[PDB]
Amino acid sequence: NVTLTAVKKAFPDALTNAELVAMVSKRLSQFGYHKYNTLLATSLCSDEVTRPLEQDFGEVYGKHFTMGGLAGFPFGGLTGFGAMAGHIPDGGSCLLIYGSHVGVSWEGKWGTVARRGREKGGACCGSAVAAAQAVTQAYQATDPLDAQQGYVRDMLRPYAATLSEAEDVMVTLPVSVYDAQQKLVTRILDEGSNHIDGDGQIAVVGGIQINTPKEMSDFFVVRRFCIRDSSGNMVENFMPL
Amino acid sequence: TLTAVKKAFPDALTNAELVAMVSKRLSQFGYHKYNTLLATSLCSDEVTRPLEQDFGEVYGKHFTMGGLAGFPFGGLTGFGAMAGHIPDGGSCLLIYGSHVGVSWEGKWGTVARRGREKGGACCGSAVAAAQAVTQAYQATDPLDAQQGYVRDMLRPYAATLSEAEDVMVTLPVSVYDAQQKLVTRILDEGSNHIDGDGQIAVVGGIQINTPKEMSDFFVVRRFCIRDSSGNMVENFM
Ligand SMILES: [Zn+2]
Ligand SMILES: [Zn+2]
Repeated sequence: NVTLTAVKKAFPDALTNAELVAMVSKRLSQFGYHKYNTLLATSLCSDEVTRPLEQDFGEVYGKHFTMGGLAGFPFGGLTGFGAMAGHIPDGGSCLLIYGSHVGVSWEGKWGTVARRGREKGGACCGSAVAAAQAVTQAYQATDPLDAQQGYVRDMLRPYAATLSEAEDVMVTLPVSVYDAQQKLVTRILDEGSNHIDGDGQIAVVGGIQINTPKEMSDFFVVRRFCIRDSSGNMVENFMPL
Repeated sequence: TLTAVKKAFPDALTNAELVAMVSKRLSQFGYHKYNTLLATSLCSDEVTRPLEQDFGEVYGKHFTMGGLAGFPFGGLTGFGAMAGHIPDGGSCLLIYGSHVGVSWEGKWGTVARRGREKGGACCGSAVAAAQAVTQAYQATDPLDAQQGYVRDMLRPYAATLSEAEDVMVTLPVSVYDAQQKLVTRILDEGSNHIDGDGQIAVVGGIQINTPKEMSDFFVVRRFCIRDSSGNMVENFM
């Protein structure tokens, strides 16, 4: 269909949720990640359409720790990571799944997707799109109440030039949000490596979550898939797929 | 464990009791599965997930507003986003709360965790924030911003926490009070995003996390309905 063709034109390497979970769990099983000894953590957007990915991994690794917030940034931060690390089964490891997301419609249009019970779905990712509008308009001019969305604007500001010049800003936006996210994730992992001990590891899957209409499988574009030791050193890199 | 729970919180409900009671009441006000968006503000901690799953079985996939210690860190933008996802002519149901672990031995502030000899603190975030604000009291950047906000919101409770006979049973009550103030502010400020006959139903309280082979509990402190104007239409407490 139009939607699937659109998805694979923008991201030829995109996997279905089912393909992703099968691939990740199979690979990690060879490195001793099983259900009993793995704590799943996610950093995905607040938006309810991102839940299926959490459910799909949760079927394999159980109830997850949530690090995310608006646009999928790991707002739980250093304290959240340390808390999570203190929950890892003894002698076990963590698996962190993070990413931006974007909707694609029945017409193959990016930045929006039909939502249950609504005639108009609005923006997807709403947070990222609003932040994009704010930073690009500021550019083209060449308190916890709302603090998170403030941070999203802050982290997207370096991409303002990139966004304004983009052929399709709605495909470029989630790529930019992912790049901003992966930098923050790296920093948290570097700062929090003290919380992982001995042969404990952290496996990381990062990329772009693609939300399609409910009658269709969602997709995920993997950009990072690797394993880090307790010292913070990369031990395995599974990219490219 | 159960004795300890009812000792401190005599009105505690099991998760099952809670979901049955809430869904039964809201069905009388036209809340069903197709026309309700569920939103939660619960702690990041993986032990709070069962409550979301139990409500999720009734109302579907949920919007998350929460963060460390269960504070609605999604804030105004998060609420507005969520409101724009509500089924046409429908409503939202927001479930929020602090949480606390209680152990096999009936000790507050900790609960055995899957695969671990030692469970550590529960709520971890809240306990660490309580330590920081009490010690600072008794002395009469997104990287870690969220925990900074938890400390900020707990600071008014410093005296209460320092004078508590058991700070671990008192802490989730203070955190709930801090949360309910922020939730009310968000709902007041974001009232514009609810239109027409649309409503916001709110359930707030203290989530009690017990060992895995035991039902979790919830202490309801708030259960009410708000209209699109932000006025309270029903109070079930
Ligand atoms: Zn989003
Ligand atoms: Zn907690």
